[PDB]
Amino acid sequence: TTQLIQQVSLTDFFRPDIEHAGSIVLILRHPSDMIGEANTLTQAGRDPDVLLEGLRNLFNACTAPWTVGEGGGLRAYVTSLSFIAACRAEEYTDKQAADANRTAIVSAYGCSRMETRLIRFSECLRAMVQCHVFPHRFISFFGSLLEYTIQDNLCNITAVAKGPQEAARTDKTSTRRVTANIPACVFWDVDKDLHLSADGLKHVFLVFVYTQRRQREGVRLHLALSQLNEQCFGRGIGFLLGRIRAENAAWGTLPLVQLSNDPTSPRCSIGEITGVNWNLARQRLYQWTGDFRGLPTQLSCMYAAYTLIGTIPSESVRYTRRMERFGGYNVPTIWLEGVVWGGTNTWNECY
Amino acid sequence: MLHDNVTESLRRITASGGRLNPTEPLPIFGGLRPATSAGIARGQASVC
Amino acid sequence: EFVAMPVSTDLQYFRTACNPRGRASGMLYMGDRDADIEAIMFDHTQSD
Amino acid sequence: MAMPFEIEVLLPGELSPAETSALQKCEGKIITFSTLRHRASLVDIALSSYYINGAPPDTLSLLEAYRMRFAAVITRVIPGKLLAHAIGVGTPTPGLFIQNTSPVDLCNGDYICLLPPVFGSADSIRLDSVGLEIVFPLTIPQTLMREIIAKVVARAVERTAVICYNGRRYELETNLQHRDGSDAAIRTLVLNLMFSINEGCLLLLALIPTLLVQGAHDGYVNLLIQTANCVRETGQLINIPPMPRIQDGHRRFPIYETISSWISTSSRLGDTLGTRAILRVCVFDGPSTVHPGDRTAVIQV
Amino acid sequence: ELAYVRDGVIQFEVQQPMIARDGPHPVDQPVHNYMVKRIHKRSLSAAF
Amino acid sequence: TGFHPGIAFTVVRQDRFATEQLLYAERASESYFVGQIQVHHHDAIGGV
Repeated sequence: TTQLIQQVSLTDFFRPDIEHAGSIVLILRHPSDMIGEANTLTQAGRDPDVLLEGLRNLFNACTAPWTVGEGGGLRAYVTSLSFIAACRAEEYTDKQAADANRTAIVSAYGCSRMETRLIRFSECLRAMVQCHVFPHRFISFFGSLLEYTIQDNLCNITAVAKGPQEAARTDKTSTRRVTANIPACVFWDVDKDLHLSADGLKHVFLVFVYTQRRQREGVRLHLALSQLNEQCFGRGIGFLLGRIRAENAAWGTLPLVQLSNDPTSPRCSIGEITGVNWNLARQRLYQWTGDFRGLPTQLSCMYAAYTLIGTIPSESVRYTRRMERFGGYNVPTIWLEGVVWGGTNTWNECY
Repeated sequence: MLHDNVTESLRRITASGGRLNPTEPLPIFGGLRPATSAGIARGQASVC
Repeated sequence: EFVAMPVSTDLQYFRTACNPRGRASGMLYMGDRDADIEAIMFDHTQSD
Repeated sequence: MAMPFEIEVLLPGELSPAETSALQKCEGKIITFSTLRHRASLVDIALSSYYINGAPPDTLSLLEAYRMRFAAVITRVIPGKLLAHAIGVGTPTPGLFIQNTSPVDLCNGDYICLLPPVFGSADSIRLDSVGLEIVFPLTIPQTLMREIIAKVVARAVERTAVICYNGRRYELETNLQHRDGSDAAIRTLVLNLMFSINEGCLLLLALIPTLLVQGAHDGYVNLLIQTANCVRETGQLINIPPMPRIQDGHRRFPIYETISSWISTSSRLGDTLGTRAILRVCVFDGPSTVHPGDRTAVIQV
Repeated sequence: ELAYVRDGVIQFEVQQPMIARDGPHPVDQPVHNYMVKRIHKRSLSAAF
Repeated sequence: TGFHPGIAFTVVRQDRFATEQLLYAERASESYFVGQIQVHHHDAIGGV
C-alpha cells in the first residue's frame, strides 16, 4: 500500500494536465521568508536588495499579484521538474535534450506571458545563490503526479509520497496505472560516470549544483541514480565536479606549543588575571592580531547539495528513452520502472 | 624512485610508446584502468 | 584517382585488404551502442 | 515493495558438519554485501571481498568499507542456504533481532555502530573446505564508537608524523599496514577542522579570560577547563585587541553564522571518521541489559 | 524429499585374482579393495 | 634511438581459441536423484 498527499494551489509554475501522470513535482516555500533570511545570511559587501528586487519583479509577471505578501493563503505552491529544467535550460550539457523541453514548455502552456515568467524565475534562482540563500532550502520533493482536477486558474493536485509507484490506481485512463517519468535533460546516472557496477539496488537522488562567480553564477537541477548510499554520494559527485568546486573555492570570496614549552616564557596565572590593565593584558603577554576576514567559509565554497527521495529495488535497473507528445511537441523523456519513493528530505551539502 | 619528477618522466615516456597505459588522474573508486577505445577490430588484445 | 602520401609508407599495408585513407573506419567497429562514431574515423589520439 | 528485502546466500553443499554447525550458531550476526542482490554467494561476504590490491585490509580501510557497503542480518541458517534481512533500505522488518557481539554490555536504548575487530583477536569462522575466512563486525554503542575512532585517527596522525567504559579497561590492537588510508583520513580531519573557523570566532576567542574566571566561580566549568588543553593555555598566555567594526554590521550577525555552520561539520565528523548508527536496542519485554552473546530486539534507524 | 539428506553414500568392493610363481620371487596373497563414494548436491530455478 | 643495450627478452603471451568439443559417456554413468518442487513468492514492481 502507498500514501497520497493532496494540495490545492495556483496554476503558474505547474499546469497539471499537460504534465504526464507520473512526473515528479516540487513544492515551493513561501517567498516572504527569503527576504528575512537574506538580511542575515548575505555576505558582507553585497546589496541584499538584489534578491528582493528580483523576487518583486517575478510575481508582478505572474497571476493575480495580491495576497502575495504574508496573509495570503491560496498561492502557487507546486512546480514541476520540467519548469525548473526549462528555466535553466542553458546550463545543461545535453543542449538538444534541453532546448526541446524549453520550447515545448513555452509553446505548450498556451500562454504568451510565459517566456517572460521563465526569464524571471531563472534570474530569481541566480540571485538566490548570489545572496547566499540557496534554492535547496526553499524547494523539496512533493510526490509524483497521480491525479488532478482543474478549474479557472485553480488546480487540485494528488500525489504519491511513499510506497511503490506502480501500486497506485488512477481511475482516469490508459491501463489505470502510472509510471515514473522525467525529461532527459536532468537525468544522469553517476554509477556509469564513475564506472561502477550495474546489478543491485539503486537510489534516486535530487542534486543541486552551485557555481559561485559574481554576476555570472549558475544553478541547475539533476535526478541521479547510484549504488552509493547518502554518506558516500558526496564523495561521488565531489569527483565529477572538480572544475566547479575549485573555481567556487577561490572565486566567490600562533606558536603556542613553543611558548608553552618554554618554561622561561612570559606567563600569567589564574589568580593574576585582571584584564582591565592596558599593560598586563596587551603589552606584557604575546600580542597577536586575529584578522579572520574574507577567509573561505562554508556557505561560500558550497558547490552542490543532494537528498535521497526514493529507491529502485530491482536486480538490474531498466530505463528507456521514448519521445512523448508533451502537448503538441515531442520531448526526450526517460521512464523509470519500479520506483519506491522514500522520504525524510534531509539535504547534504558538499563542503 | 627518490625524486618525484623522474617518476612522472618515466610514466609519460612509457605511455608514449604503448596504448595500455593508465592515462587518467588517479580515480578514487576504481584502482586504475586504461581508457575505453572507440572501436575494436580483430578481437581481444592479448597482453604480452 | 590519386591520393598523396609519404614515400615511406611501408608496403606490407598494401599486400592485403586495406583502406585508402590509411585508417579503418565505419559502423562495423563500434564496440558499444553509444560509442562516438566519428571518433573512429577522425580522432587521431586513439590508436587505429 | 512491501515485504522485507530477503537475501539468499547459497552455502556450498560440500562443507563439514561442524563447518555448518558453526554457521547454525551465527544467527543474528551482521554481514555486508558489495551489491544488493537477492541471490548472493558465500564469496561475497568472506574476507576475500575486503581486499585492497590483493592484501588483507587494515583497521582503517575496513572502516571505510563498512560505510561504503550495504548491511544485512543473518536470521536463520537452513541446511541448504542462508537467509538474511537487509537493514538500511526498506523499512519493513518486524521482529528483527541482533546478537550482541562485543566485549561490553548493551543497555536499552543505545544506538548501534559497527567496528572492525580491534579488541584482541576476532571470533571468526575458518571454512577450510573452500578456503574462506568470514569475520563479523562488532556491535558497539554509539557513545563508545566515537572514543575509539578518535583514539585511532590520533594515532594515524602520530604515525604519519586504553579505553575505560563502565569501569572496565580494554586495550586496542589496531594496526596500520600501509600509509594511504591514514592520509585519506587526515585530510578529512584537517578539512573539517578548517571549515569551522570564521569571522565571528574572534568574539568567542576574547571570552577565554572570562571563561577562566567563570571556571573559578563555578563547578561545572572547572572540569571543562581542565580537559581543554588549549583554552587553559591561551587564556593566560595570549591576548587580542578589540575586533574591527563589522562590515555592514547594522544588518548581519557573525556569531549566528559561526555557530550555524559549526553544527554541520560536527554532525558529519563522526559519520566520516567512523561509521553511522544503523540500529538501536529496543527490548519491549525482554531483559534490560545484554551481556556478551545474548540476542537483542532492535529497530532500524 | 531428498532435502533432509546430509550425505548419501555408495559402497564398493572388488576382489582381485593372483598368480603363483615358483621362486625366487616374493610370494603373494589375495587382496580386496573396499571403496566408498558420496553424492553431490545441485538445484534448479525458474520464475515468472 | 635504436641501440641494443646488451640484454635480451623472451616474450610471452597467451591466446584463447574457441573449439568444438566431443563427449562420450557410457550407459548408466550417473545416478541422478530428483527432489520436490517448492515455490515461494516475492514482491515485485507492484505485482507478484
